[PDB]
Amino acid sequence: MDEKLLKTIAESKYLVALTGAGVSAESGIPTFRGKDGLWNRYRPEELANPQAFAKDPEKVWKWYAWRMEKVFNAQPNKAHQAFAELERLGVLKCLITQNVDGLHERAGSRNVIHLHGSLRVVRCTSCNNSFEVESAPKIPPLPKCDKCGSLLRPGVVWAGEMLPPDVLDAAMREVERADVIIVAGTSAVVQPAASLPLIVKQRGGAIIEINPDETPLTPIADYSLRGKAGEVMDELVRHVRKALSLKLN
Amino acid sequence: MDEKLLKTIAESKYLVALTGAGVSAESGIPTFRGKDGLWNRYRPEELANPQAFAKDPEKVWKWYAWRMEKVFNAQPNKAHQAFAELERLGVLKCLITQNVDGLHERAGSRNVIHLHGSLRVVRCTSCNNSFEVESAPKIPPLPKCDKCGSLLRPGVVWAGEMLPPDVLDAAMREVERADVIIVAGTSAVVQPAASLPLIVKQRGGAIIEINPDETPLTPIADYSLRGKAGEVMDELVRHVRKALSLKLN
Ligand SMILES: CC(=O)O[C@@H]1[C@H](O)[C@@H](COP(=O)(O)OP(=O)(O)OC[C@H]2O[C@@H](n3cnc4c(N)ncnc43)[C@H](O)[C@@H]2O)O[C@@H]1O
Ligand SMILES: CC(=O)O[C@@H]1[C@H](O)[C@@H](COP(=O)(O)OP(=O)(O)OC[C@H]2O[C@@H](n3cnc4c(N)ncnc43)[C@H](O)[C@@H]2O)O[C@@H]1O
Ligand SMILES: [Zn+2]
Ligand SMILES: [Zn+2]
Repeated sequence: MDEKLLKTIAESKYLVALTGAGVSAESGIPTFRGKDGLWNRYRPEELANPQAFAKDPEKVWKWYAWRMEKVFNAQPNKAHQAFAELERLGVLKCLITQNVDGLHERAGSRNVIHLHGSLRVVRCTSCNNSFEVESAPKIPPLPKCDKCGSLLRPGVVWAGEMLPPDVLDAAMREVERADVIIVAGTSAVVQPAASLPLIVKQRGGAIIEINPDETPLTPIADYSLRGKAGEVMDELVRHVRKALSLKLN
Repeated sequence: MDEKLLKTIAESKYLVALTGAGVSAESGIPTFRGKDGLWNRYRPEELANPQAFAKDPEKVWKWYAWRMEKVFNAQPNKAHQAFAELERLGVLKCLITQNVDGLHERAGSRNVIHLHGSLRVVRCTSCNNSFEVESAPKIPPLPKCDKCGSLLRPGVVWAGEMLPPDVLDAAMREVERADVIIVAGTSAVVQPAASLPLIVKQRGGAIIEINPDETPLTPIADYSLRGKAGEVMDELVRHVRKALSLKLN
């Protein structure tokens, strides 16, 4: 919490944010690399594989239905709320997220780019069908397609796969027009997201990183808040609404 | 703070609110009875008079022109913000305001009964014509009328006049269901509005009054928060958002 930090956020011309699983952790959703991620002694990187779904669809789907039921009952925590607020007040123009939970929209956020897909999405492993669901499917019985009849999968992006074309470009646009970016709850490793903030930094724009841990992005972000996105973001937006009251209006 | 108050708000089955000009002060819009209310030494009550209008329509329109000029440029404050926030959260079911400015909707409120008219509206004194301006009117020239050509007026309500159409019945229905009503920045002196809360109260409902001063409503309010609606409404809407995360879900 600094005057310059605030002045920066306050005077943004096109401020954007990039969120990761860390931002939802206080909502009870396990991160991807934290100890809270171990599911049956499995690391997330061992199930979100395109091969793992092939080696054994049963196990992977159990993991997803399990995650789904959790995200579908979870409540958007303070951090989510703060970003939703920062967009209402007009400061934040766009929110880029790697999370697949709809915890941001549940806070109210309008302009949201889902780089890695959504859990509400279930597309086909055979045809071109895809739909949104409301509940987690009791997994014991493997999900089949209501059309061409075949195997269904989580409408999310796995490693080695490729994120929706249009989506990355829309993001490439936001950060290519942004002057300031808030990077919260992400480990600064998985690409091509990690590279997004570096873009702003290249064009001169400013970076604000919110993370309890030091990350390979820290060493270059203009400012670096050491805490949980819940507190930081909330206490932050609180001072932003105050700073927002100055000049012409 | 007080947890009992919070519980009441958080657990309310149908909460509604009655606001007054006290909720638009911190936006720079004077109240009806405050020291800031005077205009050319005239008092509001003695100018927003249907008689005072016929007696000298040029002065009264000059006054309204001046007021609109302010409102059509004024920005919504924390109280405005907060009432809109509590509506998105699903707690505030309806907001009944006596304010003729349009700040509540601006902040984002959706369900708003405008008890006393609108400065955004101009209806004719004879024909049944009535439009909605978006900018202040040039005062030297009195308004026309693309219908019968008679004098035009602000679409508001003056003393001794009737309230807009189904308005009173609407608010009458709201408070006849309301288990909790928040009454912010109104002097609880002018009828029939000052009665709406009494309705709730004689039904075993809870009245949370918010006003820097003591009013004829104060001694019957279950909670009397003596402070500016800007700060009181902000702190309160925050506690509630959080506390709104307990039990079963
Ligand atoms: C497969 C898939 O859907 O894709 C995922 C995921 O989108 C992507 C990146 O992972 P991501 O960086 O978002 O998750 P990670 O598990 O890689 O990183 C989460 C970050 O959150 C931080 N963190 C934990 N609790 C926090 C809190 N309360 N507030 C703020 N930060 C906290 C933590 O220190 C860490 O850097 O790779 C994965 O491949
Ligand atoms: C004709 C017309 O325009 O109609 C009006 C108006 O709608 C109605 C009632 O007036 P109303 O009660 O709404 O305005 P009033 O001017 O009568 O009262 C405003 C109240 O707001 C309180 N107040 C002042 N500043 C405040 C702040 N920053 N936060 C919270 N409260 C503050 C103050 O103490 C006072 O009781 O009568 C008038 O006839
Ligand atoms: Zn299919
Ligand atoms: Zn007319």
